[PDB]
Amino acid sequence: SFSGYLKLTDNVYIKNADIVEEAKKVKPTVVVNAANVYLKHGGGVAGALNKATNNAMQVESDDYIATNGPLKVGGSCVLSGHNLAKHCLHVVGPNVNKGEDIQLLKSAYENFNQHEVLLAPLLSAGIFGADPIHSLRVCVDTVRTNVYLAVFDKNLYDKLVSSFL
Ligand SMILES: CS(=O)(=O)NCC1CCNCC1
Repeated sequence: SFSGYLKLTDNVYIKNADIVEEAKKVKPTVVVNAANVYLKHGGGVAGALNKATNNAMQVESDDYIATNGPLKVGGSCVLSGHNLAKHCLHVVGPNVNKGEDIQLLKSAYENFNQHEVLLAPLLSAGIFGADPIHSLRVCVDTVRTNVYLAVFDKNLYDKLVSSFL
């Protein structure tokens, strides 16, 4: 199972790790992708997860969008986890760099509650532009299922742990 995580709460755990490497190692039931409404996995966590699938995630995602249309900001869909996990839960957190409402971050994290255990990044963090300290607080106050957070940046991981209330 998951190794080397620091326990933050009864159900939230955190580790300084590359989520692709973490997924390839653990092969969790669910890996969360920091998706956008179009499932265009260009950069950030989405670009990295997609590249690890040799673009199979993008091919599957384009078929999903052609059939269903775009996701809502705060919404999600379950697709294959390919070589990373049994499933990938593509969750759309608000992108404050595209002027999206930060209030949607709680709705985005609520998607995690449909899965008993997940390997995930901090939603809306990184290139999505939100404060990762705020994202972690919304995560621990919203998610009730077991979430293993992978934070790529060591300096950000240290800041998150040292400022965790
Ligand atoms: C760690 S998890 O609860 O996400 N998955 C359970 C098993 C162990 C890891 N490989 C898949 C089977």
